[PDB]
Amino acid sequence: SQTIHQWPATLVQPVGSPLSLECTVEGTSNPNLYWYRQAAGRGLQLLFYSVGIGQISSEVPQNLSASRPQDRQFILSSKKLLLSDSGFYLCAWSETGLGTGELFFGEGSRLTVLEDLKNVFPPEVAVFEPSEAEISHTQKATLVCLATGFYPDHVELSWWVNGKEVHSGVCTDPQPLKEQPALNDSRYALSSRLRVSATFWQDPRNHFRCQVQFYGLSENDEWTQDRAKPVTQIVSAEAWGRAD
Amino acid sequence: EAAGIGILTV
Amino acid sequence: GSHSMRYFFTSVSRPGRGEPRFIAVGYVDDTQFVRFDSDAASQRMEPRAPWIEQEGPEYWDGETRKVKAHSQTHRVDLGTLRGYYNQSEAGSHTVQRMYGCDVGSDWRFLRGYHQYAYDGKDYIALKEDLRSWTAADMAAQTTKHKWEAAHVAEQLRAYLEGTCVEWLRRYLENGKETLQRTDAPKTHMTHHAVSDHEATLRCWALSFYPAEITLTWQRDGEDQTQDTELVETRPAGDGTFQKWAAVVVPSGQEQRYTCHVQHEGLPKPLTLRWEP
Amino acid sequence: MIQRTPKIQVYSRHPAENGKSNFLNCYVSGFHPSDIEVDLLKNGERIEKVEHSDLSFSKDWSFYLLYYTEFTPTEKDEYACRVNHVTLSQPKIVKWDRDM
Amino acid sequence: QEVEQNSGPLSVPEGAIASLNCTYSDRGSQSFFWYRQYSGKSPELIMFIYSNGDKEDGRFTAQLNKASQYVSLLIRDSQPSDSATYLCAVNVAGKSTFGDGTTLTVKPNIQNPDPAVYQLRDSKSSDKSVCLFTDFDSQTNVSQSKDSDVYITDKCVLDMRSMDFKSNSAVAWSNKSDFACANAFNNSIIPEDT
Repeated sequence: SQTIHQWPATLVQPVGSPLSLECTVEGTSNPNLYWYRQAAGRGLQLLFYSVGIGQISSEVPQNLSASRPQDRQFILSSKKLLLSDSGFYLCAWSETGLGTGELFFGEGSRLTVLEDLKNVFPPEVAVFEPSEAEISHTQKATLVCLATGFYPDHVELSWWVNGKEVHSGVCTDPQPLKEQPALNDSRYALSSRLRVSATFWQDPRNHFRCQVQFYGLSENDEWTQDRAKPVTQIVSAEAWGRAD
Repeated sequence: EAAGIGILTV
Repeated sequence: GSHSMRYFFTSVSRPGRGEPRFIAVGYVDDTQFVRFDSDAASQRMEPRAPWIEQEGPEYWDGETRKVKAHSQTHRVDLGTLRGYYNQSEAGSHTVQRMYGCDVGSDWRFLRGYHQYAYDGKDYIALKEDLRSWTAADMAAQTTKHKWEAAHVAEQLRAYLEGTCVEWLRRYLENGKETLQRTDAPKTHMTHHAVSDHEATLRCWALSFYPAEITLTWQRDGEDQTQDTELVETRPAGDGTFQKWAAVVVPSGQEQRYTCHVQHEGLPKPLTLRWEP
Repeated sequence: MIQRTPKIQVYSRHPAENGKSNFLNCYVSGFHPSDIEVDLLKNGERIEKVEHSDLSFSKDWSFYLLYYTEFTPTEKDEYACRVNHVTLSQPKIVKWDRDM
Repeated sequence: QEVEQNSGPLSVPEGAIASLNCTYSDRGSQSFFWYRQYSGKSPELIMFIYSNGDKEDGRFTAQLNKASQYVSLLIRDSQPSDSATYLCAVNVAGKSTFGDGTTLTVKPNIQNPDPAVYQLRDSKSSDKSVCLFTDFDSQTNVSQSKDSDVYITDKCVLDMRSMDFKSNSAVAWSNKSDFACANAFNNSIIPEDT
């Protein structure tokens, strides 16, 4: 954000990892700074608040610590995480004092604490190109992107055409689905549809690209499987236009 | 009950 | 009668040795019920009256947060103000804030107020009541424009006319055993001749609450007397207050002069004269 | 800026009884700035155990504190409050007087 | 318990007025808020309010009733992009305390539903296939499949499209033997070819 920035954005770590989140504010001074947390189901729980530099208050018994080494720099950290520590951590600031009280949040830091990294898998992506039925019935073409068999359950699907990202006419499922409802450590699938006009699709000069950003393991993160380390990566599938 | 609002810097 | 609750805040800079010292205190009528002091180990808003100790920790955690917040805004101000007044880093300066709300007998809202002062002088004050601000000088005018732009008056109004009054009622209700008490004054009178020829009568008033009281002198041919000496009302320490009026008169006649007392504790005005 | 010398009153809580317990109060008010040295005296000699109310102020922003100690009024003994403040050129002493 | 707000999900048809409520227990509270949170994003302030009465900004109206300890948000002429989770907040005790939030879904109004189930092939492989049920009306609601070995998704509405057209969609696929599309859960009259 212009006013406040937070990072990293997504974190997948093993139990026992040390944690570090950083928050930097800009556009004000001597701001009230807050670490909120949004756990199982929305609802922001306050974890720390700070009226000024070097002043930290913990609102609850906790496995985390915060610090404010500078006016507009705020940190949240853990020597070693517990499964309980998973959540969506939010940094926020409010005008010096007790004004209207409105808060300005950072983009947010999503943390997943896994018990066993063995279960982490990136997604496989496939783009399924439109059927000639809807094109000569609706006179509109729908490409369907499909990401599958990934775990944890967070990925960012986006469409690209001729190098530029496109929002135009897209619909990406709000949330993925378990492939094996039964299992607790099941892998997930998500779908997205980009819908263009018939004459836009049929032009073979247009380049379509489904791009899936997967957040996963860090490099240096301990790993022992035969397969390549399933780190944070982007997996994608392309397509081209067809006159016929 | 102290003021929870309307307290800004000069 | 009428009641009120006030909050007073004082911050004093100590350039070279620590952050500004901050002392906050709260009152209902003439009784203090809370305090906060940056130099205490506690770092919490503490209770200073029996009837307030009943409030749960959510209240204490809460008032503690707020007061820290006031404190922090004051630390910044001190800085800003050196700047507006082109003052050196060396000096010590004082910021003060006072706000509260009065109620009538009906326990309804009479008036609100919120004043601010720097180095002992009026800086800015919320009108009686309005959205309006009185600004002492070029510096205070800046603050005025800032606060108008941020609608600080509108926020304060919501508090003074809303929350402030309701929590005043809540406390008067809880601390009824103390705050609704009305202690009538005990009155004796002492005699001292000033090396003969003349003489003085001292009209004492002890053990009363609240502090507002009026004691006066008067004579045979006409009432009223401006040739009298009266000390400012003082606290006895036990929660009550003390005061007396003295008047100089001739050794002759003597009983000719009379002293009338007025206080809400007294149903009918007391009047005592001299007796051998 | 404004400085305000302090007003002083040195008095007993209850009407002084010779030999019985009581409190000696030294009420200082109307002063500004807040830093103020106050000592209660016994026979002109310092008294180590003295306490005081919280710093509060009045409509004119002037401060006031109540200094006190419990003392047993003896006969012919003199208690006084010693006060110093930037507004004073030297510490002002005020002798206590039963019924003053 | 301290700030109490009805969980979602509440449905409202596009164009209608959405109304959300929130109640707070602590009379200490001195200012009240509505934040909006889209899936994945952090919350974003729609409105705040600190005095009895109503406050309007665009299609949004806050209502505060300090007597009943009741805060409300109304959304005039609701749009699909208003679908989000709405967090009610109360500034009390020097911090902002939050309700668990209420989820809202604005169903789009499909002027003219042309429901049809087509199948698509993978660009890299003719073999791999998926079924796309689309252009159906919001009255229709897709349902999860049993003997789960044939994956089907919940509906998905096409954002800020253009052309004056907007449509619903749901995808189904499988890595099972016995290809083809044939689901007996909802809507008749749709035309699949071949």
